[PDB]
Amino acid sequence: SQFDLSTRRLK
Amino acid sequence: QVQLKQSGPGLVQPSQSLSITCTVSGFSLTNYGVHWVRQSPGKGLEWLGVIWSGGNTDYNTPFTSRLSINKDNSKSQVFFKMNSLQSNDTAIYYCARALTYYDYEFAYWGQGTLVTVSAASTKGPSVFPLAPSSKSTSGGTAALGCLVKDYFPEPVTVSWNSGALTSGVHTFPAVLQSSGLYSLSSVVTVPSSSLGTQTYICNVNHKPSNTKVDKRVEPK
Amino acid sequence: DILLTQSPVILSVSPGERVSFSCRASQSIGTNIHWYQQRTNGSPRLLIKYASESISGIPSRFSGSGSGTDFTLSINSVESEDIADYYCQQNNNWPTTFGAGTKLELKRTVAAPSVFIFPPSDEQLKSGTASVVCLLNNFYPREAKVQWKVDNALQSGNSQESVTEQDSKDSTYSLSSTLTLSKADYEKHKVYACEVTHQGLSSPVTKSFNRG
Repeated sequence: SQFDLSTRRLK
Repeated sequence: QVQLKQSGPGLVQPSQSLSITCTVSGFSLTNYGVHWVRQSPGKGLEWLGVIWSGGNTDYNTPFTSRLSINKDNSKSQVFFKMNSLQSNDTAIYYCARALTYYDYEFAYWGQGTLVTVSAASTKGPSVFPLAPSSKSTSGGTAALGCLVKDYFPEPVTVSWNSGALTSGVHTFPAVLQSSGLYSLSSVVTVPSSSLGTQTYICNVNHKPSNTKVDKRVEPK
Repeated sequence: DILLTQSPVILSVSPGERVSFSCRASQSIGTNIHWYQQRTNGSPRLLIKYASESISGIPSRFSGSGSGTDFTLSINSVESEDIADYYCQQNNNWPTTFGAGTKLELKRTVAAPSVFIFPPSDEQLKSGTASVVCLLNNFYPREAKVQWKVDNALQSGNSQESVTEQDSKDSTYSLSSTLTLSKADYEKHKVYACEVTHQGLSSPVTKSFNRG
């Protein structure tokens, strides 16, 4: 579970 | 309607301080507390603290010494400030309001503010057209877009025809180039028969550098 | 602090199916748990409060249950706009803490990409850099191969890919492959080809152009 700052979605 | 509207995204140098303004409407800061939450890649959603109707503050333990929250009731503004940022304080910061004055179920959120902690400089993007041709036209459908290149930091917003064009739009997630600068494309598919009649414009806005470009995209 | 564990990390289901998210707590928290939805580029949206109580404006297909340490958020019939991440929050103990989230992906029928290629603009060339963009539009599933060739020479390491999140209306992905070279290198070659491989294609699709 890594949160992506660009999309605001989990990877 | 209840709304929380935050100040814009930006760069912060390491060791320096972060400031965010949260302006509310549709309720009064004398009736409701306003909470601060962030969301980072490493630690996920993380409650930071709250300022209560009466001016009292609580800070989550690891932030007690580097966090201050303040407000101006009359102006409907809540002010967030955090000291001595390091790169892992890079996150989206949100302000939020609960259902009831004393609680923690967050029914209203600001739009979030992406804060980047880097030693680099802010750089606005160049915007280039991705022109529709026959090599981008199949069965009456043409594809066209904008290349949004060499900016820092995230984010940048892209819309089309001032918001009037939304269907068929894909704005790709930014990628980091070897230069340490971001690049993305935004595309849209349209009827090819409309290329002679309609104008197509990507509206690009890079808030951290205050760079606003409208790019017209024409068949070549 | 209370640790909240959400499992599994990723769920994948078909439209119309029922689906459950699990949230487990490191010690008992009664029913003091709230659930949130996060869509692409969005802020959290409150779905359920206190384990099971409904929220105004939230579709009836969302419900939750549980007490103590084991909690469940359910969607009785999943729709495409339910593509999102889902988080739990406890507030029985200070400070309030969140789980790490579960991702909800949607299955759909196979859809081949539509492929387009875009030569660099003369505007970009002026700056001394050439970007060649190859677009793969509205496909499923996400797996795809892009092979770049310039004058029959395989390009390697000089392109980057970006893939959108799943489209909330039709469940597809779109992909961009960008080949980047110096203006000098660009001017020294003629044929630029983007070759696409996907489960929905019965044959690799090539889109190309000659400079000028």
